[PDB]
Amino acid sequence: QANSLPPGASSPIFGGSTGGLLRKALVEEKYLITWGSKEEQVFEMPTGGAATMVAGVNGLYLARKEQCHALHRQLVAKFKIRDSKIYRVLPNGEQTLIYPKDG
Amino acid sequence: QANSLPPGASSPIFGGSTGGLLRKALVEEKYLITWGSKEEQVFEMPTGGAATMVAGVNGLYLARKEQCHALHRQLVAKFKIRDSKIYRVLPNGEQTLIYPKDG
Amino acid sequence: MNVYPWLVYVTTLVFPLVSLAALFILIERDT
Amino acid sequence: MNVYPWLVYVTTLVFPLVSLAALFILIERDT
Amino acid sequence: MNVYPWLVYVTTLVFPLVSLAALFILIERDT
Amino acid sequence: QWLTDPTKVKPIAHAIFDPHFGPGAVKAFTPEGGSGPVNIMYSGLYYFWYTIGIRHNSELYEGAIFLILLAALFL
Amino acid sequence: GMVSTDDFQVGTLLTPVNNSPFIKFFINNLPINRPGLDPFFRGLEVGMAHGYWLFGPFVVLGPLRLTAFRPPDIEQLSILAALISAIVVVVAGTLALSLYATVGPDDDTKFGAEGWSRFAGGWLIGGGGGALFAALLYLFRGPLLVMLLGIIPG
Amino acid sequence: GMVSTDDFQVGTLLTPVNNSPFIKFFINNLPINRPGLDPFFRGLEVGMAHGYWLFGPFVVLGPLRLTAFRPPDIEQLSILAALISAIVVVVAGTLALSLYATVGPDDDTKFGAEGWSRFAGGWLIGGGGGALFAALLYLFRGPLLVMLLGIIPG
Amino acid sequence: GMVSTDDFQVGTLLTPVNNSPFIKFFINNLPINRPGLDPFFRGLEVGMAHGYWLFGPFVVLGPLRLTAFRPPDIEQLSILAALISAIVVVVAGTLALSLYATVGPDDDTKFGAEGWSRFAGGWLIGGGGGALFAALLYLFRGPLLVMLLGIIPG
Amino acid sequence: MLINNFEVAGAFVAALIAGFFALMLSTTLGK
Amino acid sequence: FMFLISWRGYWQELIETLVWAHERTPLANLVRWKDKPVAMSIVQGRLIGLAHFTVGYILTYAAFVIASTAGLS
Ligand code: CLA
Ligand code: CLA
Ligand code: CLA
Ligand code: CLA
Ligand code: CLA
Ligand code: CLA
Ligand SMILES: CC1=C(/C=C/C(C)=C/C=C/C(C)=C/C=C/C=C(C)/C=C/C=C(C)/C=C/C2=C(C)C(=O)CCC2(C)C)C(C)(C)CCC1=O
Ligand SMILES: CC1=C(/C=C/C(C)=C/C=C/C(C)=C/C=C/C=C(C)/C=C/C=C(C)/C=C/C2=C(C)CCCC2(C)C)C(C)(C)CCC1
Ligand SMILES: CC1=C(/C=C/C(C)=C/C=CC(/C)=C/C=C/C=C(C)/C=C/C=C(C)/C=C/C2=C(C)CCCC2(C)C)C(C)(C)CCC1
Ligand SMILES: CC1=C(/C=C/C(C)=C/C=CC(/C)=C/C=C/C=C(C)/C=C/C=C(C)/C=C/C2=C(C)CCCC2(C)C)C(C)(C)CCC1
Ligand SMILES: CC1=C(/C=C/C(C)=C\C=C\C(C)=C\C=C\C=C(C)\C=C\C=C(C)/C=C/C2=C(C)CCCC2(C)C)C(C)(C)CCC1
Ligand SMILES: CC(C)=CCC/C(C)=C\CC/C(C)=C\CC/C(C)=C/CC1=C(C)C(=O)c2ccccc2C1=O
Repeated sequence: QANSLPPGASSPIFGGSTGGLLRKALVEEKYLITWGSKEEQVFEMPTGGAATMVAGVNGLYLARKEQCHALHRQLVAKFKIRDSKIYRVLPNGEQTLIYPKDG
Repeated sequence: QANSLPPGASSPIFGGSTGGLLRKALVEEKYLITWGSKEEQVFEMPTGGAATMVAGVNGLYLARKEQCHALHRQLVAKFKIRDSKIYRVLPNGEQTLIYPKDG
Repeated sequence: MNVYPWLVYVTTLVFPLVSLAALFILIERDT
Repeated sequence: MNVYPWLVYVTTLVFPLVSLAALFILIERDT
Repeated sequence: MNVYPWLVYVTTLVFPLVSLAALFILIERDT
Repeated sequence: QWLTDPTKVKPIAHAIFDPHFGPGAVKAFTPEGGSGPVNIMYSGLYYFWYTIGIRHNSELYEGAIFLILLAALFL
Repeated sequence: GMVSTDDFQVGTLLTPVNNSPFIKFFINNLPINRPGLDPFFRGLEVGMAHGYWLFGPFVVLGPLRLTAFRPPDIEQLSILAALISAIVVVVAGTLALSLYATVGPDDDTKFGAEGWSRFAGGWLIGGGGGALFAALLYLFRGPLLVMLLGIIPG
Repeated sequence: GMVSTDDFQVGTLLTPVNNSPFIKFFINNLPINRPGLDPFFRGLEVGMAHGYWLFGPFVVLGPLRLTAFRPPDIEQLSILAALISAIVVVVAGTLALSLYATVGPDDDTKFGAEGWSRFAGGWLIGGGGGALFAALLYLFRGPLLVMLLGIIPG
Repeated sequence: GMVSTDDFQVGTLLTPVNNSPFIKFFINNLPINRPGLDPFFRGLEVGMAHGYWLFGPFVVLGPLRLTAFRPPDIEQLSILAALISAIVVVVAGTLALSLYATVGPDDDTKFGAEGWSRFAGGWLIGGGGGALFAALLYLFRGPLLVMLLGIIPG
Repeated sequence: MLINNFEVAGAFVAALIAGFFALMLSTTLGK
Repeated sequence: FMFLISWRGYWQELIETLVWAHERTPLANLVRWKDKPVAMSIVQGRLIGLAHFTVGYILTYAAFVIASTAGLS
């Protein structure tokens, strides 16, 4: 609904925490990390807890870009996944690429 | 104004009663009977009282379909008029025929 | 002494100001 | 005596009318 | 004694809360 | 008080707080030696509680506690 | 001539109870029909009239009224009882008005649910104020209905 | 320097009575001009200030005031009379404000007729409340203007 | 089953404290969330509940309370002081709401600045009235908490 | 000897447990 | 000594839990801050600790040096 994924990305299985999005994600900005995994495996959330991601393309909305870039260094340092791309989602629905800005 | 006849039908001479229309005719539905008389003749109202129909096509607005049907059967049983057409009138002004359906 | 004082309060004090307010409505509202 | 009469006022007079108002809200609002 | 107690109530209790509300309006309203 | 004389003093159901009573009804539903208006019990519960061996208001109180918690268990 | 009907199919009779022009000026400038009023003010004025008269039957006819009671120490209890009685009747009317408002009104007023809730709020404040104002004038009707200046000295 | 005009056809002068920035901060944040306020609350705050000070001249200067009358037996009559006097002056102001509203206002407020009726309503409740509040603090000025704790025992 | 989230990214949990239907009925029909209500009536009902309970701690616990004080002549000063205390606490809450309103709110209510000023106004009148109504029932708790008819004669 | 207010308060604590369980049962019967 | 010993990031994380508690409390998330609650800054934590240390120092010694000398008799 208010946190809809782009088409092609499927949600990882997470049971919901209290450390996630707050009212800023509705009114100022939120962020989206989108990566590609070869299997289903278990990763620590940057906001607390653990989640399971599936094979294919996985997207996650976070309040904060350092939460996304901390998730990205976790995927590199544990699961060798380097195709995370980080978007800044505005509340009107605009999406801009902010990592990799080089490509 | 709010209760306007179709063009071609003239109002019968009635001094208006208290058995007639209520707020439902403003807000939900009302019903309209049009008949053809050859002369000016005196008929009982279904809502109480007596009225006089003039020569020509007479239209009358009633709250229920049974009031219109009882008026039509009284016109058959006393004054031999069998071309009454009973319509259902919505509050927006859309008109549909409900008696006779067959023709 | 036979007096109705509340009636003096009604029609000498309350009712004239009532009447001037009603006449103000009569002379200052269009249609 | 050993009476809590404020409780009699609450649960025999106030709380029934409270309850009928709440049930009126239950039976008269669309969804 | 030679005291104005109402003045103590104004300038030590009412007027500082007045002043903090006025500075709240000064520091929070945009333009 | 009813165990000391079961044949004279009448069983009492509960006491009355109705603000509509005048003075005649306040003294009418008050017994002799009582400090206010009560209902005289006509259901035989004192005779029940005597025959099943309740002798104190504290046993009646623990019966009340046990039935409230047994109701709480059934809900 | 006097019993006209203008819309003869609408079940109405335009009669001099209905169609006298001072009666139309009275009813159409009663607060609920008076043009240019927000529904809160209409509720406030309806409340003040109602809460002012509602004090009276409770203080003359209620359970504390008589000359055979205990001095006029009981009369303060009578005025207080009638005051609380009229405010709780206004509270019940407010509850009625806002149970009407909260369920979604469909009526000849152009009020919404929010407009009828404004009327309910004005009704409550006006009715409790009218009860309080009738209680204060009934604390004052001893000196009000005599020449109080005249029996006091100096 | 101090007196400019900034539209010299318009018959006004821009003067340090007119155009000093704290005077504009004061006047522009008096409740009739303070931004973000519904007209009812503007009326409410205007009423509370006015009805609070309106109790005073009636209690100090009215027909029941002196030290040569009957004890402080007349003092409760003085407080009640001044209370009723300030509420009826607020009622006359309400009548004035709502006769202004109901005949259709044209003014530099963006109030409607409905907005001025909200102002009239808030004026009445705030004014009678300010009268009642000034009466209660006038009843309390004995213990308020002394150290009350200290003469009472225990 | 009991702890779900719907939106797993938003930092919240759907829990029996949150998501059972009677708490959602209670909270969604507490006045600030009750549908079809103008903000003024919402603040009025919130004020009346609050100002009614706010009288209590000031009259039982305040500086004028004891049985070791001077008759129940100090009891009327206690009720009057507690009444003024609850009204000034409501005034401070009104100041809080209207300073929230006048700087321009961004919040999940769809009130404007004007809506929160309607809430502030309703809060003030309802709170002072709840204080006054709790004071009147506290004055009347003598005859309320006994059968008054019965000790009195005639 | 009758029952004092502390044991009536204990009975009200027990009735609050019963009232909570009744309030849960009535709402899940309402589903 | 609280501002002097305990420093910033504790209080910032604590205020983040308080921010979550306010935005998920019904009847109260409808009241919003205009300025975001953060912890006080590092220099501000030192300064508020110094100001309290200093105010307490001066009032403690002023109370002593007046009442011990006035209570000689
Ligand atoms: C369910 C049976 C029941 C019945 C018919 C009564 C009836 C009465 N009680 Mg009692 N009460 C009960 C249970 C009951 N009580 C229990 C279990 C307790 C211990 C917590 C009490 C505690 C109590 C006190 C302290 C007082 C009364 C008093 C009274 C009298 C006035 C009403 C009142 O305000 O009390 C209010 C009662 C409560 C707030 C708690 C009652 C809790 C019960 C169990 C709830 C009943 C739910 C019921 C079973 C569901 C039926 C639904 C049905 C309508 C479809 C009245 C004659 C007053 C009195 O003595 O009169 C002079 C009084 O002061 N009651
Ligand atoms: C209709 C029959 C009737 C009448 C006239 C009364 C009258 C009275 N009862 Mg009563 N009662 C009745 C039936 C009646 N009762 C019934 C059926 C019961 C149930 C068993 C009771 C149980 C009862 C109790 C327990 C008590 C009373 C008491 C009273 C007295 C005061 C109560 C009061 O102030 O109410 C309030 C009145 C109002 C809020 C308004 C009254 C209606 C107004 C005046 C109508 C106005 C219309 C207007 C003229 C026309 C519109 C004008 C417009 C077009 C301009 C009062 C004299 C009390 C008492 O002490 O007795 C002396 C008391 O404690 N009654
Ligand atoms: C004919 C003119 C006249 C007369 C005879 C009076 C007479 C009186 N006035 Mg008054 N007044 C007048 C005109 C007049 N006023 C005008 C033109 C204004 C400006 C609009 C005022 C504004 C005014 C205020 C603000 C007050 C009075 C008060 C009083 C009473 C003080 C004597 C007393 O009992 O000590 C008792 C002293 C007190 C009870 C004061 C206690 C401490 C107070 C409550 C602190 C808060 C006061 C603060 C300034 C108001 C809030 C400001 C707001 C912006 C936050 C007295 C009855 C006081 C009063 O009304 O008592 C209830 C008072 O507070 N007057
Ligand atoms: C202007 C001349 C004047 C003055 C000063 C008075 C004064 C008084 N008369 Mg009086 N009277 C007058 C003319 C006057 N009268 C006339 C022409 C008649 C008709 C024949 C009467 C007939 C009369 C009667 C029958 C009575 C009085 C009484 C009184 C006393 C109390 C009345 C009262 O409270 O009013 C209310 C006052 C107000 C509502 C507010 C007063 C105005 C305020 C203070 C102005 C404030 C402006 C402010 C300072 C500036 C703005 C400040 C802002 C910029 C910050 C009082 C001392 C009564 C009495 O008992 O005598 C002792 C009485 O019964 N008078
Ligand atoms: C928390 C500690 C505490 C407590 C319990 C008290 C308590 C009290 N003080 Mg106090 N005081 C304190 C700290 C405290 N003080 C401090 C730090 C100072 C500064 C040095 C003072 C200085 C002081 C002075 C000068 C005076 C008092 C006085 C009082 C008494 C009355 C004051 C009053 O009514 O307030 C009003 C209370 C309220 C407006 C509301 C109370 C809060 C409510 C009940 C919370 C309810 C929450 C609810 C249960 C949960 C939500 C329910 C919902 C989910 C359904 C009272 C017994 C007065 C006195 O006479 O002493 C006996 C007095 O004059 N105090
Ligand atoms: C870093 C320090 C800091 C600073 C300078 C501020 C400063 C400010 N805050 Mg913030 N805030 C902070 C941290 C801070 N806050 C934290 C850690 C939280 C929790 C996450 C909040 C959450 C918050 C909210 C929701 C709001 C503010 C608001 C404000 C502004 C007004 C202050 C106020 O409401 O009075 C508060 C007063 C107290 C906390 C004292 C409590 C005294 C008790 C309640 C007794 C008072 C009596 C009173 C009458 C209540 C009794 C009635 C009641 C029982 C119903 C102000 C500029 C408001 C705003 O933005 O204005 C538009 C606002 O809505 N703040
Ligand atoms: C905690 C605390 C205190 C206590 C303060 C309190 C708050 C004391 C408690 C006061 C109360 C009011 C307890 C409520 C008892 C209500 C009960 C048992 C209801 C039964 C309803 C029933 C069976 C329903 C049947 C129903 C079913 C199931 C349906 O399905 C639908 C129909 C129907 C609704 C009829 C004290 C101060 C005393 C002590 C200290 C302390 O800590
Ligand atoms: C301009 C200025 C000035 C002046 C000022 C003045 C003029 C003053 C004042 C003042 C005032 C004039 C104040 C006041 C006040 C008030 C108040 C504070 C009130 C109140 C109230 C209340 C609170 C009420 C309530 C209520 C209600 C409403 C309802 C019911 C009833 C009751 C009672 C509860 C000067 C130059 C000096 C300085 C500068 C500025
Ligand atoms: C139809 C008609 C008639 C009748 C009439 C009637 C029925 C009467 C009446 C009357 C009435 C029935 C009146 C009244 C009134 C009132 C008032 C005048 C009120 C008030 C009030 C107030 C002022 C309040 C205030 C307040 C508030 C609001 C808040 C706070 C508190 C207080 C208190 C402050 C006749 C036939 C004869 C003639 C013609 C017309
Ligand atoms: C949640 C809940 C709970 C709780 C509750 C509570 C918390 C309580 C309470 C309570 C309260 C807290 C109540 C209250 C109230 C009130 C009232 C009832 C009020 C009032 C008022 C009035 C009536 C006023 C009026 C007025 C005005 C406004 C104007 C002028 C003045 C006067 C005065 C007239 C429980 C768990 C138990 C159960 C379940 C639910
Ligand atoms: C309270 C009450 C009631 C109710 C009741 C019920 C409903 C119930 C119950 C019940 C009960 C109260 C019970 C009980 C019981 C007990 C028991 C049950 C015991 C014991 C013990 C033992 C020790 C055992 C042992 C053994 C075993 C282990 C097994 C078998 C064998 C032998 C012997 C070895 C009534 C209404 C009547 C009346 C009043 C109040
Ligand atoms: C406009 C205005 C000022 C209104 C008044 C606003 C209102 C209602 C109360 C005034 C604020 C109050 C009372 C507290 C907030 C201060 C706060 C964030 C303290 C936590 C904190 C502590 C305890 C430390 O030790 C510390 C050490 C080193 C660095 C940072 C910190 C730190 O952050």
